[PDB]
Amino acid sequence: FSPINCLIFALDDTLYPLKTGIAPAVKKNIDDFLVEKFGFSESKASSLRVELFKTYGSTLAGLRALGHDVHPDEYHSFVHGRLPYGSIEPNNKLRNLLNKIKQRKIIFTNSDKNHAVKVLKKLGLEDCFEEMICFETMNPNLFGSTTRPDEYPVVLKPSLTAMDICIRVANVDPRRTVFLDDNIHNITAGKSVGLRTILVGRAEKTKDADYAVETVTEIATAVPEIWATATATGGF
Ligand SMILES: O=c1[nH]c(=O)c2[nH+]cn([C@@H]3O[C@H](COP(=O)(O)O)[C@@H](O)[C@H]3O)c2[nH]1
Ligand SMILES: [Mg+2]
Repeated sequence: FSPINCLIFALDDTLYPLKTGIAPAVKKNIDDFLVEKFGFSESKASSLRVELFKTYGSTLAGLRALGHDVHPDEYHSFVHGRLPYGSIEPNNKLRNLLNKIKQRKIIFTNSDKNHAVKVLKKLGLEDCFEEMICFETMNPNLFGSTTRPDEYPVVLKPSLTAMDICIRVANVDPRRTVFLDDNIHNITAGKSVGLRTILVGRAEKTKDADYAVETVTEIATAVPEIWATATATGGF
């Protein structure tokens, strides 16, 4: 028996379902950003977005790695600031569940804090989490202090550097912590640093997923150890 003292949640397409429609809007906004920046065709923009997302986990990270001094605020204002936030549905079931859960709850998102806070507000979860590790948390040196774009490379999930930042800032014991995320590479990363893992958004587990649920509220029944009251580890 291994107790769970902490639950760490990704945000986008983890705490709201993919069908919400934010994911396609983000892709479109990134493409529009690249067209605005570089005068690309839309086809070339999309091609570049997917290339940079695949290689660096983020178009912003990718642009900066390629020498372009794009300020995170400019990027997030365009790409997240233009999102259809009204499309995110409140989820009282999820709110009720998180209120019932006695474990520490932490947000671990690649998105910026401004986006994260707006999303949680729409969901009605604005007071459910104890800590938020977001883009800024992982990239302190991209703000204020001027740098060459290669000086402080953007740190984001699935990097193990990102995982460590979450674990240190939130002060968690990976042995007692479950990580929920909709992205398989993020799940693999979390498993590598010793976390228990829940793949959100699919019913079928990947190799590094201890659990998999299509909707995050399903953990109420899919992971019964969340309700276990024993405080210390033990065998049988
Ligand atoms: O370069 C990209 N191409 C994409 O298709 C894409 N879709 C989502 N995003 C970004 O993913 C992050 C989602 O945050 P979570 O850690 O909370 O799921 C946030 O940082 C989003 O901006 C994309 N970035
Ligand atoms: Mg996600």
